[PDB]
Amino acid sequence: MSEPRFVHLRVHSDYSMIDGLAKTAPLVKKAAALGMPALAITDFTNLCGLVKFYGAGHGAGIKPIVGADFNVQCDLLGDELTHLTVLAANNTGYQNLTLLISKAYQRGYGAAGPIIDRDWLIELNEGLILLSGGRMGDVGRSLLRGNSALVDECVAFYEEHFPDRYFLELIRTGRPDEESYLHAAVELAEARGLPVVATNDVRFIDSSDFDAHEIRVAIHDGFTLDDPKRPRNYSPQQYMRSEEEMCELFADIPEALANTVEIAKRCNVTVRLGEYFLPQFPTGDMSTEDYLVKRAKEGLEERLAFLFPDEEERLKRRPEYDERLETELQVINQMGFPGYFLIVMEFIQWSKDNGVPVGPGRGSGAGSLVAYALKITDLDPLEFDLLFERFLNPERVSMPDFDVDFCMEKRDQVIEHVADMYGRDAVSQIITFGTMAAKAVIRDVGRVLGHPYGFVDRISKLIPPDPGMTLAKAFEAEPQLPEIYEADEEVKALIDMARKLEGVTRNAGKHAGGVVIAPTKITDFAPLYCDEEGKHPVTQFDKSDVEYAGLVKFDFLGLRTLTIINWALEMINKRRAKNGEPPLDIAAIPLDDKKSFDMLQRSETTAVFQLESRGMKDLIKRLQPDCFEDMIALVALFRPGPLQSGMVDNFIDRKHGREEISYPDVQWQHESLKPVLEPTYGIILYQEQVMQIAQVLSGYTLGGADMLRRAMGKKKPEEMAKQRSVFAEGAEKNGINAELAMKIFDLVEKFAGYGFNKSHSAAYALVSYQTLWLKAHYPAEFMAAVMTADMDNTEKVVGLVDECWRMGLKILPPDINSGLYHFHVNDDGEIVYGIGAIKGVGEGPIEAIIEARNKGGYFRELFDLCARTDTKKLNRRVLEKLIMSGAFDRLGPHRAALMNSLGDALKAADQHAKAEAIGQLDLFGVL
Amino acid sequence: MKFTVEREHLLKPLQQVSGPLGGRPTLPILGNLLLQVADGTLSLTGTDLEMEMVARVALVQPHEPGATTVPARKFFDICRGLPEGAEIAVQLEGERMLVRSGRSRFSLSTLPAADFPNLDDWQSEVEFTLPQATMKRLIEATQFSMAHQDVRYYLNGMLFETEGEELRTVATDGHRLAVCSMPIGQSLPSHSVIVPRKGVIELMRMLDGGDNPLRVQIGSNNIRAHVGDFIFTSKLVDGRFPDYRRVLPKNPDKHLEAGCDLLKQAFARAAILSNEKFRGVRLYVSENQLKITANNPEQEEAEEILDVTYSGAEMEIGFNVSYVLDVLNALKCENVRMMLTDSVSSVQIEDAASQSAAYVVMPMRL
Amino acid sequence: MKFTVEREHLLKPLQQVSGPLGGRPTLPILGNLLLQVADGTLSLTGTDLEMEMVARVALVQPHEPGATTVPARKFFDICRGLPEGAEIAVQLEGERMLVRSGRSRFSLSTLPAADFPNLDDWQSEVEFTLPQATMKRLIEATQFSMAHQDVRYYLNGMLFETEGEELRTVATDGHRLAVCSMPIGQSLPSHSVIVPRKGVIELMRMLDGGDNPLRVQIGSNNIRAHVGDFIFTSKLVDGRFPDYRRVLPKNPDKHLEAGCDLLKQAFARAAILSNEKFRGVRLYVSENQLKITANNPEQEEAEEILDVTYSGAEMEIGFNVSYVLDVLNALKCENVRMMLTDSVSSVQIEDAASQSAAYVVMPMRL
Amino acid sequence: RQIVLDTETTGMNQIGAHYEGHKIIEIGAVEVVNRRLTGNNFHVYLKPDRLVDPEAFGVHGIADEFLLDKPTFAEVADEFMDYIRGAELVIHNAAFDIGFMDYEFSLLKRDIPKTNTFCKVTDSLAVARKMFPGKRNSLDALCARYEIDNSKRTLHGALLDAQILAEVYLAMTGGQLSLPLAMQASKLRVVFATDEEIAAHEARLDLVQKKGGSCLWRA
DNA sequence: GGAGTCCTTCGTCCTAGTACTACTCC
DNA sequence: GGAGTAGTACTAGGACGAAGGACTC
Repeated sequence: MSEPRFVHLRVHSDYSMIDGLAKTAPLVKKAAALGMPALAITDFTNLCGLVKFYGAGHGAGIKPIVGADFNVQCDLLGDELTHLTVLAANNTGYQNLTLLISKAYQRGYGAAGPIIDRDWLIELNEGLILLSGGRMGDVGRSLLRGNSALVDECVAFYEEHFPDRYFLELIRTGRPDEESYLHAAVELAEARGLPVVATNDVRFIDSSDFDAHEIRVAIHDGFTLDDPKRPRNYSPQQYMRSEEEMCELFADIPEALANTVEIAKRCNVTVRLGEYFLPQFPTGDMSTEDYLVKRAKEGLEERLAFLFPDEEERLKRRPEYDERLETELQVINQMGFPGYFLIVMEFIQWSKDNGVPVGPGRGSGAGSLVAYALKITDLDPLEFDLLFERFLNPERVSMPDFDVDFCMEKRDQVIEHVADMYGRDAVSQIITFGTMAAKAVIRDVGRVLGHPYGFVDRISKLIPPDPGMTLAKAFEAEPQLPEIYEADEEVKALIDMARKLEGVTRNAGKHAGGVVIAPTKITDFAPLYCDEEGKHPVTQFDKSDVEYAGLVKFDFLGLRTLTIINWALEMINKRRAKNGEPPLDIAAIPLDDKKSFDMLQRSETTAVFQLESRGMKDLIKRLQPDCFEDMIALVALFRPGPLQSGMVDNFIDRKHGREEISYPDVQWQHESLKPVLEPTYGIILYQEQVMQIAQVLSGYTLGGADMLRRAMGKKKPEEMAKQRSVFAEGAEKNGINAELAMKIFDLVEKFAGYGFNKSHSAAYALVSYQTLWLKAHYPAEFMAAVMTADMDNTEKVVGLVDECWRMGLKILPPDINSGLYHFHVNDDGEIVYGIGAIKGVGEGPIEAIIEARNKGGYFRELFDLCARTDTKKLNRRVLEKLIMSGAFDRLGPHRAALMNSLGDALKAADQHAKAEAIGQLDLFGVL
Repeated sequence: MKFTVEREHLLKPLQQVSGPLGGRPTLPILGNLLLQVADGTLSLTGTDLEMEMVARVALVQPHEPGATTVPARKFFDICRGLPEGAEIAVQLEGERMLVRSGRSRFSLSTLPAADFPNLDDWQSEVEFTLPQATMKRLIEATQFSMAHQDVRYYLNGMLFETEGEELRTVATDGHRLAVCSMPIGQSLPSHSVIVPRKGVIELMRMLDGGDNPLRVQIGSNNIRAHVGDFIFTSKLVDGRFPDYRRVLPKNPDKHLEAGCDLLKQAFARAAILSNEKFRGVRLYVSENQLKITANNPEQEEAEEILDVTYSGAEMEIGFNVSYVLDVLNALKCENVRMMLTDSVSSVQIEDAASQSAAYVVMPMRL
Repeated sequence: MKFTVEREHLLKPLQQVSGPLGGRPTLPILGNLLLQVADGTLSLTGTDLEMEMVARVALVQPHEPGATTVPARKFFDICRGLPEGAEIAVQLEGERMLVRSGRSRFSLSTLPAADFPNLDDWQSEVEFTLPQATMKRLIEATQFSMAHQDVRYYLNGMLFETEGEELRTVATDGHRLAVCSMPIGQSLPSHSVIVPRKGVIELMRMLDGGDNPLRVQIGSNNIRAHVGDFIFTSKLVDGRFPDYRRVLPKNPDKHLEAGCDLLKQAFARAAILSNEKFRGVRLYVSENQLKITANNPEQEEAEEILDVTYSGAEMEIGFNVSYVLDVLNALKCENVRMMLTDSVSSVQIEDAASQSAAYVVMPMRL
Repeated sequence: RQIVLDTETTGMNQIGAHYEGHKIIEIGAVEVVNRRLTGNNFHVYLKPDRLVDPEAFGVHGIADEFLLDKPTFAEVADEFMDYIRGAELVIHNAAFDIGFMDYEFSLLKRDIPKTNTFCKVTDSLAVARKMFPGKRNSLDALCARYEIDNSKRTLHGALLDAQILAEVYLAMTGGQLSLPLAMQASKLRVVFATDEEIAAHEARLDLVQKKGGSCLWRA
């Protein structure tokens, strides 16, 4: 009628992962290029590209119609899995669909993926309209058997639960038994008075995409194209057929096309996106506001007694902090955040109560004195002129993101706390992905095309390391790519294929990157993904999408190294009773230690965080940083721009008096910029210096100052012109010369291009100083901890030892009997190998060994060892390495008698194990 | 080389010599046959370095001497498959040995005799002959107690103790020990020798039950056995064997006899409801009465009650049933006698009417 | 619930019912038997989830009806183990089955009847009797050609074809195919049902060869087979048995006759030196003569010359010796007739005395 | 009559043209007729026209100075052409040999079209890869797989591999063949969207149109 | 922009099932 | 000597552990 006579109601993107080929946007743009007004995307058990779908619908004037296709389990067909298409007509259906997906994953599944019981449609019912699944449906399969009674039993369920909302699916794609099914479906349709709908079961845009999709499937499944066992359920006719093509396919049943238009009108779901459903919580009978005010004033009292332990000084220095505190508090309260603050501060405190030092990341959160006051952060922001408005800007009415992270080791403990807090199902982890990037797609297509390991790896190692790498980029950057393409038929066939599959979605997404918090059940907002046992739920929307749909997130950051410090602190604080020393609080340290700076000026900063690069040690040597400010600077200094624009040499020279310091420039300086530019010797280095200069020189608000830095990033024509005027008359209003103000603005804007976030650098630099103090203040557990952290890396272990050696460290080989979990220092024995230090050995076997050593005494001999510990724990492979490492040297003086005796003794011991277990008294003496 | 021989002379030897040879040996020539013609004699030798087998067949038909080494398995299959009464003519021709019979003609690749490890000459130390039938008894009645793949390499075999005119046999796994000793009527040196499991398996195997004397020569580190023109040499195995007088129960005070078949059919039955891993039964014995109970984790249960001749106190003891079933099967007698000591020690069990053989099976902790 | 049966009434049933079991039966109740007592009728059950086996023994001694499901292997062995004329007394005590005989007592775990899977009732369409003997010969003679595990899972089994007065069986690998047609002595409606290999193995095992007729019923998706006291039920696999009329050789023009035993003996000998996997031996036929030759990878040659009845033109054809020995083993006769086409076609073989069976082994062209 | 061949040359170029600046040094070809090895070998050695590559030398041995007096491809051009014309050429690593073949053909300057126009060029490696996916399907691999010995052979060089290829060829194409097994006017219902459903539809399209600036349904 | 979290695929090792051979029973 | 059952050998399948390319802010 209006224009449209047909819309496609069966189409998947590559995000179905079991099938689909084209990405989401391209699918939508084709539909629109075809001049159709609507289009169903019915991916398999997910709505992963729904945000993209709705954004493309809006953009193109296209109405999105919501659906999915399924694998079902009904009692009528037994174990055979059949297909279902489920449409949500409204928001009742949307919620039913969200619950259905969740229910499938909660049940668990096999290699076939998650499956539903047909009778879950009893509960998951209202506002939904159904298609049979085609030839591969409940009804289709029963029809193809020709069991009319079975067919009648099956439909009867949908006549009960879905009157006028259950459809016959119609498919003419010329594939085996579609005509036999169609014959039987037409009989059924007339016999039962039923409505029918035609679709094209779309998997691709054009018939030439078929080959690529064939290979896509094969890659996922792990089978080869020409494997006879490989399912061939699909045809080249599964492309985006036009209106007219479908009109001719079904010119005998006009109502079938027309019923697509009708169904499309009935399908209207609103999911509102791009606007916050914020999380939150109460406390006492007190406001959330007032709870924060209280805990922050009183948290500030602890920090004030740490910072100024003379109470006279605390009183005189106090006003500054209270005024900063209330200024921040006013923005926080007037924007309506305090639930968020409270959750996170509780979380940080709870992890301190339990044995968890807290993960280093804060985004630019070091700009918040409130974060610091609440023990969210670790650094005094007023000491280093750190700015809250970089982190939450009051003059901007938008996203707060406070971007909180934590240490890996303790993730399950935190997941647990937040399930106790909110409800396990009201909390969710968020998907991150797999798509098929350049190296992967090469290797995967290569194996499918039957190559040996060596052939394909010879190709993939020529694809550059870089994160964003594509085949097109690879071929321009690396001359060997064009060359092997033209010289090798196997490489040509491979890259032709890889070109069609470049960037394509590969499968289920690894875990989270960070974990999300709803105010109710997470399923109130989206369906999730869960593991093989339907556990560990993760959201089907990724990080950007899930938060754009309104929910706050909590990151993993496993800069793990916290674990090192933690372990080294435990080991140091044991040395308490040995010589009555108080336990150490890394947060309580002095910032000026000379041993620390001596070692740093010597460039011996391996395992000192971010300063481990050879280049960065070269820079430290030239720079000779002698104060904490310089340590904050090292991350800002180690960048290609600043070094190779003369800025690094200026900075180094102005630091040592070999170039005079100006505020900021020789000509264009003013002494009012000195407090802002002091820490950097008159060089404009930081984003927050930009902001301080606008406040002090030209009377900007801190939030208007942050808006200028943002505008300097974008570099737009009109934009600047206005701020350039505000900046002129603001300086004029403070009596500062206009030409000086503008000439300094030009320098600010030049250096704003490189300008790094000081609050983000400082939060991380604190952790570097911690690793620096710890290293020097005791190069003695630290080393052990370094090695523990990077147990995996053989190269680094070797490096670390060479560092030990050079230091006057060093260093003993293992002992199975005496060793602790990892490296340990007896007083005299500077160092003993950890057990975990052995390369091949798993964690389980290391514990096994030590466990046996615990229950028994120290292991006396080879034999003694074998008898106590079965082969399950310590494999022969394992045992071999142990001897070769020399953990055994004490027992087996000859590295080689015991090697020969191994196998026999192992078997002997077990024969012994089984004798113990059974059964049984033995006979004679012994050997 | 050229000769012709009669299927019938060669068939039983071929079976004797092939049958222990492992499908795929570690050193290929171990799968090949040493063939030697000298005089009117073909000597066949199959070995695995542990045991050595020589067979002779007299050549009445035209011949030319020489030696070769051909694949054992395939040669034996060829000869087994030959037609009834076949007189086969074989000839060395270049690098192939040609095998003829009737109109069938075969051609096998060949390794030279010179490549084959000639194992060592030794001088005989103790010498004797005995009926084939005694030897077979001695071995059959006892072989079931050996280990499989024991670290105590001297258990993987059978201990022979020779003193005066008696030979005694023993093999054991530390849970049961099995003895038979019988008078052989020849004065021997005093010496004990442990022969390897596979050696004893094959010696038993070739003991055609019949008339032929069996004559054996032992050296210090090898043993040789003659029956007819099958001539056997093996190395011996060394270790310092444990004392059978500590394994024999000291003075078993309590005595129990019962009908062997009834006993055995009942234990076969109790065995079915024993745990597969432990093979456990519990024995309750009281004056003139005997009770078997077993169990499994599945809590399936068996009970037998039987009347036995028993004088002594009640006693409770559990065993691994496999260990006793194995002795009851080897014991091919009608009546059995048990002489018991206590729950923590050896038990004596024996043919009520013979005492040539001795069995102790160790009890279990259930 | 109680019954009393004599061991000897239960023995052959029990043995037969225990055959289908070994699958590591995963659904635990499959390791057990279904006992149904109702009336004075004890029913026996063996199932492998795909088929079902029923036996009745009459109960002459005191009984009480009811049902339970006891562990199969273990119960079979207990009963097989008991002496002849043993009084077996079964009785349900709540959640356990008690078995008493004499002085022995057993208490077994019991799972309820209602957990045991039941395959559905169906209705009969074709019904017939025949001597066991005929079904025995039929299966034994041809079973060797069935696939074990193939992609074409329907060939894990056999075409049953009834038509007029003929029973006609055929089975195939996709390499060789065996065919038999027999008169069955009753007018039969046309039906086809495809029974799994395990099915035919079990059917083989239930034939004692005796004179009780076998009577089978065939439904839409099932079959039931009655011999004497036992009743067999299996369900069928979906369909599409490929067309045997297509594979038949189209006028094999050469006629070749030779003694089955001689022929089989020569194949066995020649086979020792063929390709280990595919058993390739080569055949040269000429007037009155047959030369067999084969290759093995090590360049060795086994070769037979033989006296062969043959009229026709000279041609060469070699194929897999294992398959041809299998047919010579199924050919329980002195002489063979081979009818040929060429080196690249399917083949016909018959016994010179029975056209009852038809065989095809394919060539390889080397 | 079918021809088994693999032609060994003065080493290979891995990069660019694998045939550029290279020429033929040895031809080792075995003749197979009716799947029997006749022994009618054309096995010849050629003019290098260049240096033998150090790698090629180690592969099967052949010295440069040995192929100097030997005749050129021009002296056996028609000889070799008639030997392979109208027959089966299945070769290992076809890109290599074909590259050389057509190269020599163009060098004759007799406008003789490429070998693939009068001879059947088939790669054996492709077929083996198809048959045994994920297994090494090189000639030596398949040789060992079908129990063919290429180690205890007096024949060294091209003739070795030609022989082996012939055996492999026959093995794959003799493995075993198949039992070719069997291979109007009516009702039904139109479901009209109700007034409620129409209103939801209208509201949904309103959103599309108001926010995005078009509605294709009303265009 | 770097590194860690992420799984998945490749290689190795052990365990379980199936087949064949050899011994004991019929 | 042949048939039936046990024992041994070989094959098949699954799990574990070390490696690698990738997508997170």
